[PDB]
Amino acid sequence: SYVEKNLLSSTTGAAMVGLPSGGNLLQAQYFVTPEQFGAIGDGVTDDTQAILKTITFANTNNIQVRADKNYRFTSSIAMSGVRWYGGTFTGNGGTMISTVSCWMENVRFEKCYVKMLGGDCRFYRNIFSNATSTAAFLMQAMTSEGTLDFSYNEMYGCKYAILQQGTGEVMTYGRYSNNYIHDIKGDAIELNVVQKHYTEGLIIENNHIANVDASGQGANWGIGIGVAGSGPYGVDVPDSQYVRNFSIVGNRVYNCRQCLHVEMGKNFTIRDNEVYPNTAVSTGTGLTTCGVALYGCQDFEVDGLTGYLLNDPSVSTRMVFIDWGVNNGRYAGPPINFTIKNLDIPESSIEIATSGSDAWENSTIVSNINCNVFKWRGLPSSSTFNNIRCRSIDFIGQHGSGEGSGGGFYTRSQFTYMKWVGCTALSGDETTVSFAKIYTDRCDQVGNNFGVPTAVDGTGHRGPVLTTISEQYFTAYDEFPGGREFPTGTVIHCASGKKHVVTVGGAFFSDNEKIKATVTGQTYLQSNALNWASNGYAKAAGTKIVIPGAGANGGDLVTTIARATYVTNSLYTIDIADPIVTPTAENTQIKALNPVTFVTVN
Amino acid sequence: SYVEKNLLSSTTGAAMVGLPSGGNLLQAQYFVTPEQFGAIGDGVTDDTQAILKTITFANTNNIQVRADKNYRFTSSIAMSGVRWYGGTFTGNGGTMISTVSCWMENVRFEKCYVKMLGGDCRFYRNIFSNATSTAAFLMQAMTSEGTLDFSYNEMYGCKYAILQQGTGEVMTYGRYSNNYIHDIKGDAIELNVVQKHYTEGLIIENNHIANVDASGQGANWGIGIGVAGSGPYGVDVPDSQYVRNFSIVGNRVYNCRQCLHVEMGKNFTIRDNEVYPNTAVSTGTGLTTCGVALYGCQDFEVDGLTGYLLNDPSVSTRMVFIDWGVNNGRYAGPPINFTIKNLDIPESSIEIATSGSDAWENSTIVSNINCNVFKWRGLPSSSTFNNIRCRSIDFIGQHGSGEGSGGGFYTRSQFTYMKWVGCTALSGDETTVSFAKIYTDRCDQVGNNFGVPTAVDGTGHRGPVLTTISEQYFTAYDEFPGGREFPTGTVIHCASGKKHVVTVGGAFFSDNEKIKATVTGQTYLQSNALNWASNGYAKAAGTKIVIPGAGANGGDLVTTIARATYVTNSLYTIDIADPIVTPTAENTQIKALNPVTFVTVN
Amino acid sequence: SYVEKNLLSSTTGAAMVGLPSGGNLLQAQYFVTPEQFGAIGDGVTDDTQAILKTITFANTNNIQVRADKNYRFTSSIAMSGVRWYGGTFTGNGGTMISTVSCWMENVRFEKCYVKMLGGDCRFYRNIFSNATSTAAFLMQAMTSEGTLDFSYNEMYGCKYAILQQGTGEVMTYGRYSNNYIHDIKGDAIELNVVQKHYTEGLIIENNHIANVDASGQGANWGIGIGVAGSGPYGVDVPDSQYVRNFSIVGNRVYNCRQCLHVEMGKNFTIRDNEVYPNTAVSTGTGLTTCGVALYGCQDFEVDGLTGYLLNDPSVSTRMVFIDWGVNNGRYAGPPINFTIKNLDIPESSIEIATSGSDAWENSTIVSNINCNVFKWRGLPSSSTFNNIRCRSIDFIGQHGSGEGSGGGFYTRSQFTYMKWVGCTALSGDETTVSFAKIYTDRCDQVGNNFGVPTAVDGTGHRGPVLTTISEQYFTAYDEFPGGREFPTGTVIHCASGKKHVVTVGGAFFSDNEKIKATVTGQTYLQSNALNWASNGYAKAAGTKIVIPGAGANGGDLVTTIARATYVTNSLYTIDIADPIVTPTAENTQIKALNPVTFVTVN
Ligand SMILES: [Cl-]
Ligand SMILES: [Cl-]
Ligand SMILES: [Cl-]
Ligand SMILES: [Cl-]
Ligand SMILES: [Cl-]
Ligand SMILES: [Cl-]
Ligand SMILES: [Cl-]
Ligand SMILES: [Sr+2]
Ligand SMILES: [Sr+2]
Ligand SMILES: [Sr+2]
Ligand SMILES: [Sr+2]
Ligand SMILES: [Sr+2]
Ligand SMILES: [Sr+2]
Ligand SMILES: [Sr+2]
Ligand SMILES: [Sr+2]
Ligand SMILES: [Sr+2]
Ligand SMILES: [Sr+2]
Ligand SMILES: [Sr+2]
Ligand SMILES: [Sr+2]
Ligand SMILES: [Sr+2]
Ligand SMILES: [Sr+2]
Ligand SMILES: [Sr+2]
Ligand SMILES: [Sr+2]
Ligand SMILES: [Sr+2]
Ligand SMILES: [Sr+2]
Ligand SMILES: [Sr+2]
Repeated sequence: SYVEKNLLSSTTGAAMVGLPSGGNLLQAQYFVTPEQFGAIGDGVTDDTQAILKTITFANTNNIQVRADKNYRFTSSIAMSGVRWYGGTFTGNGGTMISTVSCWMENVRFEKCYVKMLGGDCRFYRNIFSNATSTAAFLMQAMTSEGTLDFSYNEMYGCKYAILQQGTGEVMTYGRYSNNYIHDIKGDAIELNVVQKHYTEGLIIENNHIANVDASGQGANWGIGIGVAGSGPYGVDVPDSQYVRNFSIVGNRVYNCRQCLHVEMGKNFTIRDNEVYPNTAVSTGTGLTTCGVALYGCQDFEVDGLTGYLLNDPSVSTRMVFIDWGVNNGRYAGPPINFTIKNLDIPESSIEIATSGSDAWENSTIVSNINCNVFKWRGLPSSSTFNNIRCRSIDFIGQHGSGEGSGGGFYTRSQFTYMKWVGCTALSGDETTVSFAKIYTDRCDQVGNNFGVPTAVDGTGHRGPVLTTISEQYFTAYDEFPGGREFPTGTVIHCASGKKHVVTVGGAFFSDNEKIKATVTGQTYLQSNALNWASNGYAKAAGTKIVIPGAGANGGDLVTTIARATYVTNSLYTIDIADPIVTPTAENTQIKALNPVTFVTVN
Repeated sequence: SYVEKNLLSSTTGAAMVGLPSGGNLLQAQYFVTPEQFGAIGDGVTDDTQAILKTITFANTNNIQVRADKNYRFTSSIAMSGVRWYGGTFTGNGGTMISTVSCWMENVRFEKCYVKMLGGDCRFYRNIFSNATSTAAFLMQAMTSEGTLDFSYNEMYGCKYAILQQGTGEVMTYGRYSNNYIHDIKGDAIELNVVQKHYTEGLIIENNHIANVDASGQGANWGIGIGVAGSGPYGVDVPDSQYVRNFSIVGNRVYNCRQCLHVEMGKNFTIRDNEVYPNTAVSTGTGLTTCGVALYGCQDFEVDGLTGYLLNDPSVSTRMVFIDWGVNNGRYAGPPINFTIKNLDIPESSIEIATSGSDAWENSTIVSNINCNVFKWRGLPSSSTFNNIRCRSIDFIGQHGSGEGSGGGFYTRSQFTYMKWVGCTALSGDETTVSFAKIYTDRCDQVGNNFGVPTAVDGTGHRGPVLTTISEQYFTAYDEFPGGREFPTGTVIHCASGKKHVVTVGGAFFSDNEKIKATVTGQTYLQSNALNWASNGYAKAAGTKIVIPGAGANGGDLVTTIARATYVTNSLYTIDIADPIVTPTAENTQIKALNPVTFVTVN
Repeated sequence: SYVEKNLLSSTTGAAMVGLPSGGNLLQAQYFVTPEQFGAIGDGVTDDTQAILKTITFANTNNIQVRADKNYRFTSSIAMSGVRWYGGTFTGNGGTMISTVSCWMENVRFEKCYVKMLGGDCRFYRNIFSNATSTAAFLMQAMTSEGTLDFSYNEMYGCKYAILQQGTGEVMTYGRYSNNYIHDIKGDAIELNVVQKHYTEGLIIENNHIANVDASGQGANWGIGIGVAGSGPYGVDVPDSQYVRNFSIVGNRVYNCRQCLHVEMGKNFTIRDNEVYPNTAVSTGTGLTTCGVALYGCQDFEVDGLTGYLLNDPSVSTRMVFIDWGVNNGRYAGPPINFTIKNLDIPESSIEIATSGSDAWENSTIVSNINCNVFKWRGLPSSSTFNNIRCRSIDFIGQHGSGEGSGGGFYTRSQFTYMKWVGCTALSGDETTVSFAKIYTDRCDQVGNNFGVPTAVDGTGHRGPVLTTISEQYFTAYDEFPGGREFPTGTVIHCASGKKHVVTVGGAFFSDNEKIKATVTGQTYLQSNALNWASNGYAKAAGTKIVIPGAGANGGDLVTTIARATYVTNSLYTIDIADPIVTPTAENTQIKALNPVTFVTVN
């Protein structure tokens, strides 16, 4: 009639306790807890053996674990098939918990790390804090094929946060999404030599990363998000060496030396990421500071990039860096077949080194850019440049040895195509472009604020020599419009029916031009002879001019007209973009940097 | 040998009950519940004191709370460090629960609100229903710095859903993602005067908002998603006044008066949002109806917008509104250094007011647009317009007082650049554009279906006067092609070697043109003299013409040719875009709106 | 003084057991479990009646269910208002669980399916495995209006994964996000005849789908993501027949016959999806292999597509397929008012069939494309084509019967506009385009590597006959530049003031051209007469030429110059793109495919 103590305390004693359902308390045990196997959970007492017994019971009986205290442990723990919800694991700093086919939510991994060994693992709403192991979440030498969803976790205070080394059985599919990774000393997400993995997709999306500083650490530590296939680099190496079909989308990477990195990737997309590189972090690791660094990649797109560098522009403005690989220091594996678009990074610069050959196609597309320096090396079989707004262009087509990565390695004698449409090189009043070695068979160019010169690599080798006419103008008057630079081939049609054809691109300044005396520091010039408010002796802003003897130590000053003709103090006046250095005397001549030659028909 | 009642009912009595693990029931208590502290949970009985005792025990012993009933409470509850899973809190309407460093999942907050006071707070899969407080989730006067993940929650029936006021300690990082907010009477997500916050990122992403109607509420209530820095507005005010580096991405805002709002923002992106504004909601609050409203912002991008307004187009079609700020009613802080792209809103209109000066750069980019009215005021130092498809253009460059926000405030005498490439202004058969006060030093334009006129602000002030030749044509015949509008400077090259140069843009209609009598309502005209199927007397659709006396009260009818020459009833025939109003008699003349002048060479 | 067994085992017996809080164990029962109602949970014993009793108790008492074992069940179970966390349900293969207003997390549905009947249902972090029912998650004939969040679930081994049939009460809002669906035999996400649904939004986002193979299954089985309104198709059918305002964003669809499908959709966006179609799966179901298939849709955008087909290109390269609908085999419902952009699919092809009329507007925009074949049928009222990089163009404007879907059905006599800007048709050395029946009133074209011919549909019907001059060149020399194709109307301006006007587009090859003998397989030609390294007898790569008698069976060989003039073996040499077939003897002539005619002025 009464309850016996030894029956109530037995392993079936809970069956003696009724519940509102009409069932009993034994039927309510849908979980176990570590404390039932001897765990103290005070974060100090060594609970390793209790955790091991909990895992064995959970595995043996296929029952989930619930926990809420803090289990100090001091040697490796191996979990397989476990569902674990809640609690904190506290290691010695870098103590390992391995997982095969485990599902873990709401857990904190303090001063320890998880190593995934395979199966379908799922990690949601966990915290990985203060690991002193190489990585806080490691995939390495998996013993069975895996899939992974690693989402809505927070990671901080560690070295590497997420690290994969591709040796062993493959991860066939993985999603790394919506994680918050911050204040770390290695890489945030690094998937290294994983070319055999992710046949059914690698997606790294909407992760928020902040403060990645590997200063004092080893070589190449400190990347934000990195994905790497396997060398050797080379234009014709097998597809199987590359990591393929992956996507890096919607991530935010703040205060990191090299925010996004791919090497030996193929058929991938880097889409709509926001990056803030900083030269001041990860000092000594050898990484090129930038937002996106791609080495030896093929068949890829970069679409959508915002941000700027946190350091002063005098240290670096490099944001996009696309380069050849290197095998034992020798350039190899030019980037080919790629599309770069929607880079809204006006403070920051783009540096691309590519190539082109008769032995393989390389088609490049660059579109919808807003950047600082646009620097380019290499001459693809076809290259298009559309709606690029930049502050300067530094461009060599078939670059040679000493002119950038892989210079001199490949040439293309067959049909080579280029297009420039709707681009703008402008920094205030200055149009600053440099083009060379563009050995094209056809180059379409229209709508730009500059001309693109093309060149011939041996007589006859690019067909008949032609100059594209990119500018034509109508004037109501007959005199040649003064003070304005026109490219070679420009045609001016007059209302009278006369026509001017520019045979040497440049601007017209009369031989009778005279200016007033100038003093050091002056940024305006005034006419002492000609009517600068006439069309024939006009002065257009943006035109490059030379003021004899006004530069350093009586050299010639090359500058740009900053403001077109105006009258002040009863004198025709222009502003210049650079100050007088050496004073000049009354009735000095000004002239064009590039003096025009034209012929007039009728 | 038997179990004593007073031992079993003691605080350690559960240790007497064995479980299958070999442990005991005391070791299975990984949580507490409010009912253990006296809560009834019937949604009616006042459970405030029980909740307070639960929170104290959870804090004191660092133990999570589990709950599943409905706890009525009637005064403020303050939580710190709590993990709470499940249950409903029911207040009096606007009763407060404050949280510092709390983690809450699967909770319903009914007729109450949560105020975050700091720490790392995390809110997932909760419901915030029927709050009558100002906000359902409030961040205000935090006492410690915070981070927030507020994701996959549902909010409805309230006034403001999410509201931050920036006074107090800062939120260093926050993610507001994948929430569902609907049927509210204030703003859905409003982060106000938060310029000091979010140094490590503000991300508002993939939220779905529906039915925001603040009718009858106070001024500026009813914004969908709003972010605000601090005034005063001004082009040169310190960066520290602006909310910076944030992103508003992938959100859907349906049936809201002003879907997305930023003021005093800098270095931000508004990307891939879908918006359905409605003039009929939030009546009386003073908000400008639109999808995106930006005031006094700098260094920003709007990229990717879809949707349309739910009201009739006769009320409004305004979708994108980018404007100066106002300080005590005076315009201040022009939007500068911005990029607007990928707006696929063909029914809806864009209104932008900007500026340009010698004292600072302003570079604007507008690209890849599909809209209704394109309305623009202001003359940046550089502005590019590319692949804009619109139904009309309403454009003033250096707008003066009375021509829009900040008109007359700033001018730029230095080099001013503009580009129009590949744009289309078309509404059926009509090309409707208006441009004025474009005081540019250089304007590149190509590939448009209209010409852009530029102007001179004082003789000589923009260099030699030139007309860009945007159209050249070849004809196999010598006669000037009739009935088609050509801009000034157009060149026609004939197979014979003759050339025509258009010195006054317009179309050719012979002085001998005669039409048949017309009646009111007629939308075709027929020739009574000339062969409209000849090239010299041709009739091109899209050309603007004048029919003397055919308009209202015998005024001239200005219309557009809707269909080029065809024969019906044995007569040359064209269609017109507007009906005859006043009948016209046989042998009335038709003429161009803009009569051409050209010269012929040879 | 002692505990009585019958009191402890009663429904209030738990109140006798004290807990650390000072409360009792009865107050800790925040849930029930199925085992408390007789469930065995061994995956074999029939637990149907126990599950039913659990659901009744949970409903009656409004209490959540916790579970962790495996409940075999054998007939339908109906849940309403239930919160269920954990456990596995195992059916007979296709046993049904219906849900109204249910919330389910961490559940596995094995060999069974869930049918949603309405209310606010929420499904997170579940597994749907090995269903043999038609669908694993079904929405059909709902009895109350619903909303759905179906997110972070995994589904595999089934026929259809997610299926909606729109009969019954409507889903007003649904989010299907971040699911992982793989290895299935029906569609992954199919929402069929849902035009009345989703008034407040349908969002299908960030789902990862792999291996959809409906081989041997019924007609149209095997779509990845499909959304369908209701027929009949037609340009003027009511808006209420269409599914509207939905979005398909950020999804990945791998190894599926037709990855994304819409029919009878309006005002929708298909944005930033990654697709890998495969002709080898879903054999026999009648689906057109492609990444995006749209039928009879209006007012839509496709923006952002990457991927390629997994089969060999010789089977198919079709990636984007936009077509008319069909009513009982008759074409109906042309796609109108659409924007296609940012397709980075260089290996794969685009096929679009549209139309244009006087009775309705159709404005199309195609921009920023990188594709293989660009195939187009139809003549909209306005169409723009910008920055399209392709390997060939197959284009008919006003296509007739036998020239594609709906050929001959509609024509537009009113103003018809077209624009081609900045496009490139190039495959190595070949520019391969075909255009016909472009009956435009105005066509702006600039910056392309090809000319677009326009046509006249009756004398006078498109205004005066004009040829747009797309290319003008300057030469320092007077002789006509040889060996290079120039379109009709091209103007060459010489430094001397002479001018050449091309009256018949083509290339110049002198009548005195002679080549050395050739043998079968040869891919170079050598001069036996003229100096190919002169400008007048030059040889430009990309130019099409004819070698008499060198083709199959002594026919003429039409080929392309692959490499411009070079000297080897002391002979002027060019390479050709196709090998000699029939040998040719010494002093055979080579000529242009398209011989130029030009006139010289002066
Ligand atoms: Cl190489
Ligand atoms: Cl560096
Ligand atoms: Cl101001
Ligand atoms: Cl309004
Ligand atoms: Cl139809
Ligand atoms: Cl097929
Ligand atoms: Cl001429
Ligand atoms: Sr598997
Ligand atoms: Sr698998
Ligand atoms: Sr911090
Ligand atoms: Sr290859
Ligand atoms: Sr690709
Ligand atoms: Sr300067
Ligand atoms: Sr912190
Ligand atoms: Sr922090
Ligand atoms: Sr509703
Ligand atoms: Sr500034
Ligand atoms: Sr920016
Ligand atoms: Sr009309
Ligand atoms: Sr409802
Ligand atoms: Sr509703
Ligand atoms: Sr598999
Ligand atoms: Sr319609
Ligand atoms: Sr639309
Ligand atoms: Sr985009
Ligand atoms: Sr070939």
